[PDB]
Amino acid sequence: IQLWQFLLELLSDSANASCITWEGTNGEFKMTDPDEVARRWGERKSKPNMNYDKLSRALRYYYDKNIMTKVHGKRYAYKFDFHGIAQAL
Amino acid sequence: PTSSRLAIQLWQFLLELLSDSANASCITWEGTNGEFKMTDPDEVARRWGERKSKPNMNYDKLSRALRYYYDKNIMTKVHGKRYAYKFDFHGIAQALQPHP
DNA sequence: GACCGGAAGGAAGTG
DNA sequence: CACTTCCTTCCGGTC
Repeated sequence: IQLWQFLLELLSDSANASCITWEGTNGEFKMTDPDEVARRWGERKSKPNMNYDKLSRALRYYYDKNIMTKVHGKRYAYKFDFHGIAQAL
Repeated sequence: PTSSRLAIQLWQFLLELLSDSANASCITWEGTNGEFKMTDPDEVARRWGERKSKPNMNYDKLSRALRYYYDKNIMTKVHGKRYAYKFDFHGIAQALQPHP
């Protein structure tokens, strides 16, 4: 698996709710527990040595590669970008 | 701290410092709890700068690092006491010997 | 001004 | 490459 897919995969499970959620309707999501999620991006990826600090650094390589964007000024909230997302898929 | 790399991270560096009383003037232990105090934060910061060849380094910045260690359970703030922090060896353990 | 933790991104390391 | 690692840098907020 690769990170952008993993997150979608989790979002899909919107029986989760508490730990992650769609904000807007144009690809906008917000971990309402970036800890809970950072664990899961490790449990699955094989790394309990993994945290929000490392998690978000990779979503920043997702900026240059146009795979994802940051929602300017709402906390833990990010924008999915279909442009680069498909170009990988 | 010798175990650290016999066979460079700030927390190793702090241990490196805290292992030699000659450094007492800028940092020292407070108990056998793992608590330590920066007697001279600026002089510590300076020395972390010198090491990473980053000459603009300071306590503002260094302490942001230390703050990221809270999440990795590699240390904690001594609440109230100034420039005072506490190693926790449980997090160092998971760093040297990841046990899933 | 200490202490906090978001948010950015360099830069060498990993599989 | 696809992050991972560990910061360094800047920051507004709260005490």
